[PDB]
Amino acid sequence: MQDIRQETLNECTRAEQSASVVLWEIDLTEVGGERYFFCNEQNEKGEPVTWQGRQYQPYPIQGSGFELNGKGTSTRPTLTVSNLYGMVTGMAEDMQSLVGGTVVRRKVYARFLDAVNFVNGNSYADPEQEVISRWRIEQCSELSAVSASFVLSTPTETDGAVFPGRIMLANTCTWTYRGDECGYSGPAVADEYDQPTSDITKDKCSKCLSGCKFRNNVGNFGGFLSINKLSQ
Amino acid sequence: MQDIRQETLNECTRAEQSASVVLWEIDLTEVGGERYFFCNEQNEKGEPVTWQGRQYQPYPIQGSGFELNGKGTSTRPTLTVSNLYGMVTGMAEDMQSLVGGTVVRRKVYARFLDAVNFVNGNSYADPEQEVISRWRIEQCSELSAVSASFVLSTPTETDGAVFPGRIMLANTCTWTYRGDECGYSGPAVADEYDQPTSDITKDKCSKCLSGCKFRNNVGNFGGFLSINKLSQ
Amino acid sequence: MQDIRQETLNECTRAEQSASVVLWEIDLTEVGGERYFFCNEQNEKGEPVTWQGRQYQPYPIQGSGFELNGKGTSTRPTLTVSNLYGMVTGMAEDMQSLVGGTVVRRKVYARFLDAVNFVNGNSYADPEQEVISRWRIEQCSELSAVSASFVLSTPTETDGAVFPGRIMLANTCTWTYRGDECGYSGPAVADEYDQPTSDITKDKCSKCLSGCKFRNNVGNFGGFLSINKLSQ
Amino acid sequence: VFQIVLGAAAIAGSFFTAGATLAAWGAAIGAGGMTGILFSLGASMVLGGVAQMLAPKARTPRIQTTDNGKQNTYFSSLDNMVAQGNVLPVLYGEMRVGSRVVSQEISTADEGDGGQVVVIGR
Amino acid sequence: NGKQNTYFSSLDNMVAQGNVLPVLYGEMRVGSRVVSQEISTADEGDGGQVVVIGR
Amino acid sequence: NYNPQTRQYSGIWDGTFKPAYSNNMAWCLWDMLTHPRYGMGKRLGAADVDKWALYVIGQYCDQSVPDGFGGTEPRITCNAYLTTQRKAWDVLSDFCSA
Amino acid sequence: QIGPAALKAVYDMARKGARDEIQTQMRDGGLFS
Amino acid sequence: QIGPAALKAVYDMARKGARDEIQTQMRDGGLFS
Amino acid sequence: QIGPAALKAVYDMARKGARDEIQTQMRDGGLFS
Amino acid sequence: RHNAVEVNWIDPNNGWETATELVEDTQAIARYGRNVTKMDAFGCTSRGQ
Amino acid sequence: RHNAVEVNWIDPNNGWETATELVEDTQAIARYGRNVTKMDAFGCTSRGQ
Amino acid sequence: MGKGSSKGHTPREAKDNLKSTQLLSVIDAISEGPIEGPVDGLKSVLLNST
Ligand code: SF4
Ligand code: SF4
Ligand code: SF4
Repeated sequence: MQDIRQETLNECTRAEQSASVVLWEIDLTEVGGERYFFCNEQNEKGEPVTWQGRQYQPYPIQGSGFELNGKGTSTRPTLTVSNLYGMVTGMAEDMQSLVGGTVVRRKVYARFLDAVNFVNGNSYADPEQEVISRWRIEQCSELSAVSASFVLSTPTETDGAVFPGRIMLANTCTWTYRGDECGYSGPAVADEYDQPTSDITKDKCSKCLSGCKFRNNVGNFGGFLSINKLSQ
Repeated sequence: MQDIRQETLNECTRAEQSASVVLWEIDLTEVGGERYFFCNEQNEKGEPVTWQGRQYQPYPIQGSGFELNGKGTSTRPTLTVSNLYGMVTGMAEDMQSLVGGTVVRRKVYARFLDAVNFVNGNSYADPEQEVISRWRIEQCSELSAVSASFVLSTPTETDGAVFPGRIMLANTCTWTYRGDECGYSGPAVADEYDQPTSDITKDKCSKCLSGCKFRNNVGNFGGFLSINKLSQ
Repeated sequence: MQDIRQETLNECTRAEQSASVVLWEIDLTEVGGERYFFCNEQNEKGEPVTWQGRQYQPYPIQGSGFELNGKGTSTRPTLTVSNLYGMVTGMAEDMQSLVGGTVVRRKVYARFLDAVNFVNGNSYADPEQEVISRWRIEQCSELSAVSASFVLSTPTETDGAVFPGRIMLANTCTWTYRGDECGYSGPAVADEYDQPTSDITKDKCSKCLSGCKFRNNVGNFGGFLSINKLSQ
Repeated sequence: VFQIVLGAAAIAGSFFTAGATLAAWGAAIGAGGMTGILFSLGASMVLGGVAQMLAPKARTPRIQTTDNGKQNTYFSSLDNMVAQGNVLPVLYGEMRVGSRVVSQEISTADEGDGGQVVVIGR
Repeated sequence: NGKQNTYFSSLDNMVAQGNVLPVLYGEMRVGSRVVSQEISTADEGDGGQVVVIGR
Repeated sequence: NYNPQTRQYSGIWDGTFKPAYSNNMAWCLWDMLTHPRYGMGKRLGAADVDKWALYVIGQYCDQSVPDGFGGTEPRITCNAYLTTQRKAWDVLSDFCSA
Repeated sequence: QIGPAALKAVYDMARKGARDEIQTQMRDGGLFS
Repeated sequence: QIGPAALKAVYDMARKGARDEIQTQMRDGGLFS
Repeated sequence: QIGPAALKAVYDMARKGARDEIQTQMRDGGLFS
Repeated sequence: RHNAVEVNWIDPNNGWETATELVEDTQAIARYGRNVTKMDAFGCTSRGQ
Repeated sequence: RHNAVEVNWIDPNNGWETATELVEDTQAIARYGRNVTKMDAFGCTSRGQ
Repeated sequence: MGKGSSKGHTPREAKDNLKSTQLLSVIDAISEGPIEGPVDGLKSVLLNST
């Protein structure tokens, strides 16, 4: 079972229950953007819905295809949002179509919402009553002058990955420059075409043996400089 | 052409014909059950339909998907029956969901039915006018509080079979204990765990070499006691 | 862009334009038949539509599925035609179901049609305003007492072809008799059963070594008369 | 009243679905006595070829680059294959066959086969 | 073992029965489809007039 | 009533098989279908396969046709050596396509 | 149109469409289904 | 009936039919989907 | 809704659903269609 | 409508190896292009079969 | 409902080669025919596993 | 030379000067159930290709 509080379980079994609001958060901070908060509805005072002290702005947003199935294909939900006034378009041209971001969905009973939402207040207000799910944006499936649809995926989604991944090559380093395995921390030496440079913003290894020799890092070279003759 | 009597052929070409009754029989004797005879209708006297002297009890039953096609996938008919009053349920919990039983379907013109079925009798009653088809139960596809659907298949259905099937193994006998190729008829010796027993109901072979030696049947051992070292 | 005349491009952008007439031609000359010309409509004088001086006889005909897509499967249009009065039937029994023939489709604005089609004449008549597309008949998909549907395909359609195609065989010639590679031009010698004949209409090669020897063409034999022993 | 029985001109464009006009059937959505959408199997059964509807078109083994260009079949073998977890072959008439080696031992031959007299050196 | 083959080269002398005739498009080092391969006894003397067997 | 060496039938069959070596592919298929040890005899079993259809099929396969070299030859014949384990449908389809 | 009868027709049409699409994808480009 | 919901229902029915046909073709004869 | 026009729409929606299901099965778990 | 077939039988004379026999119908090759296939004759060990 | 299984493990005793272990259930073979499968045990190098 | 069993036994050539003799004992498994047997006899056993 999910680890959710006893109040939500008590509310779930009631015959007459409050409305279940769904609050959405789009997190593009790991892809160079900001965090946006949305809810399909305003409150009774015509204001963005306040949950746990955070304001979720009114915007037409609706998700579907949420399920937990282990057998078969990994579940790919979808999220449809309003593209009137071209707001999502603005995000698509600034965040590489939002691809790689995070989507956080919270299910909250309206009875536990913050007291500021309601005119008469909320006696049973409880900021710890929520059900949280996290997904990732895989593809902006449709973007038009009206709406925008995003495909979501589980963060694991072992789709394009292979195992083992490290490939045995000659004349080319598979390490990441100035990474842990490369283990280089020296000054700027040259660019990716081996041309010497003292510019730190233009310093990149050519990944060839000459590029490694430029840094005196041949010991940590990621290639195997004999296999090209034994493979004949 | 099917080998069917001339009376049925004569009836098939008439402009105004009688109702074509379909009588069903479920045979679970091979799987440890009984034989149940069903018909979708009663007769004009409100009694189970009497065909060839046998009473087929009224019960909502309907088959579909019956066809004779050689090319492509083997035909899998379906049979829907009433699960009101939990009768089929009782069969599912006693016969491993009826899997492996036989379903016999007879098409009979109502004009050839036994005279007991009609108030004024039947002058053209003929017990030899029927078209018979046998199928096998493959899966109880749905069982609910209302109905129950069974998948049928041809008795041959070369689906999970392989050829040749006998496998070459060491340290294991592929024969059937006290079967034809095993050829053992001695007294109780041991169980499948090689522990000696004089109990005939607990006498089973471990299928290893020691189990065969317990019965002095090493000559008829179904394994090949050298192939483990040649396969290296 | 397609190479279409400026008049058609001028007509395409007009708000109120003339009707677009599609004219069809069936060319069975390469498969041993004749050429038929069809239009879905007559003209205002109750006569077959005359385009470029050629009459296109009225007949219910309609094409669908015409598109230009490079990715995926090659496009396969369909052409539905009337089979009332058993006309297409007559072609199916004479031209091997019309298979292998050509279908030519012309799109012409009705304003450019020949002046004979209209009572008041056509001042803008222009026989050079047409859009032409060629396809091949692949299969008469359906033929009934009402209609007939044909599958069309692009003339390239690399479906059943292989590359390279020439196959290395012994005891069999892969060349075409009296073809370019066979290079034989002598008189009648024998038939496909090696029996000698002076009949030119019964002169065929058995494609065996004896058939080649009958014509003293062993130098041009298309087989390889040693490979049968090295493949053991 | 009717049985529609859809063919091929109907599915390839709705040009002849309205040819029969599907009026009384659609108004009656069908019936419990009779079924619509029959979908005649004419062109579907013939896609692979007419000879496919009369014979099952026996298969052939995958082409392996291990052999240079040699062609193998599914019904013969001239090799002494490994005989562990491999099924015992079936032979149906004539044929020159390999085998599944069950035992293979190399030892020293013992002079003398049968009878009484044995001579070692001559 | 770990060798990678392509669809556009071959350095082998493959069997040439029921195996089609390859096509070479520019340069490349190639194998072949052996048509005939026989081992016999070489006959001394190549051309001209004078032949000497033992020296 | 079948003599495999001469490939001739005496008269009406009536059933009642006999253990003689034969190259008839109809009865090779019959053995493949109804053998309890290695075939499909445990499943399926006899009386589920039409033996008369296979009888007529074997009669058809035993007919003599031109050899192509000068003599005559039985129409269709066995001499397969099945070693690999394939699905029963595969073997049945190869038998029914031969 | 009564739903119970129309649903079976829609299901059968869907089966036919799926078979047609599968047979189409076994062509040259396609997806080989 | 209203077009939107009918089209959605037809789409889900078509998906179910396609899945059933795919699982059917993986049987013996079939097409192996 | 007239049947003749609706049948083509149902068939084409079935084709689209079959294509979508096929592309879905080519994913990791799926069925590889 | 195939007009050229490569049948793979097994020869018992040269050696028990796969021999390919090419069957053609040159009349139909002048009408329906040239549709070639490969096929495996299941029990064949005679060129005629 | 499978009753016979051939598990391919790797023996470290004979030699590091693929050994096949046949698991059966003769009671179920008397009820649901005989349904046989093959399966590879991933990390298995012990007959018991 | 029999059905169900056979013996063959082409004799061994006599040795000249003592010496041991390596022996190759193999057992080959072919077909299932009662098979007819060799086509001819000991001429139907090929050791390498002879
Ligand atoms: S080549 Fe040398 S310096 Fe460049 S990334 Fe690899 S290890 Fe680092
Ligand atoms: S091991 Fe011996 S006794 Fe046991 S089943 Fe096999 S043959 Fe019979
Ligand atoms: S065998 Fe000789 S004559 Fe006959 S087609 Fe071939 S090359 Fe021409």
